[PDB]
Amino acid sequence: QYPIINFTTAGATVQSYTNFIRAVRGRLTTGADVRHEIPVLPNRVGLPINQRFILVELSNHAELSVTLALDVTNAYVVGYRAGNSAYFFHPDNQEDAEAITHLFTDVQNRYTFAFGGNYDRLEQLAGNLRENIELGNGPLEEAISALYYYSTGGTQLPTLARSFIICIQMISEAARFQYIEGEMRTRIRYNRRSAPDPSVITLENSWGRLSTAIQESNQGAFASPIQLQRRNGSKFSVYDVSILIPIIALMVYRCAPPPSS
Ligand SMILES: Nc1nc(=O)c2ncc(C(=O)NCc3cnn[nH]3)nc2[nH]1
Repeated sequence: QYPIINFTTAGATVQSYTNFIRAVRGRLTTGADVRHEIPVLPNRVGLPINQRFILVELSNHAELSVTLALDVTNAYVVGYRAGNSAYFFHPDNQEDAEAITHLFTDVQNRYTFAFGGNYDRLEQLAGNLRENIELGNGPLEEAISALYYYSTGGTQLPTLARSFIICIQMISEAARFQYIEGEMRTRIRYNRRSAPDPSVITLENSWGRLSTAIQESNQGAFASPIQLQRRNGSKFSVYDVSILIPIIALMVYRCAPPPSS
């Protein structure tokens, strides 16, 4: 049965959140596949169902808990459980539709949302963009409560979507990028919430293209440079994998690696 990582916003310190992110990366990647020192997530093709997900049990100071399911192939939050109900984002394809049946299997009340969980959708539903949604231990504490009270009608759909946007970035994006992990640690250290600045938003937006560029690179070198933003929104060209080693922690599997040469 699928591995669970626990995290609580109640204790929270930079140490406990680091321990949390590090254990999520640890269950996401196997160590089989590392390219230019960056781990690659498992290939979805031929990945057996018993290896497909991880679970992240989130608790909060209000004594509630909720369990998110992450897909190990892309680190995406696919769904969540709170007590007796589970909800899943609308699947992209038939294979994902079947795969999600293997989650939360004894829950009474299982629902699939009619909408997908990509940021663009969540952001319409929330009536707010990532750039205007504050992140930190307080947002997370409140996201946990919001997800936990959805089934009883207590949480409005825009707050639901906002709450996922919070969880996705604080968990899946932080697992993807050391840089994003460190942004969160800052928020937790000073106990202040704040919205992600362009340096975070551009990394999130670029994860898939960065993954492809790295895996397609010639000995590290990008065929086409990729534009990121710094905190003040200015351009930063990435020409090479080397500059990303302290920034990106995990990549999505695009292709088998070429023979080392
Ligand atoms: N539930 C969920 N979990 C995630 O971990 C996640 N990560 C990135 C994006 C996103 O829209 N990223 C940009 C993108 C662009 N095209 N597809 N995705 N959405 C997500 N949603």
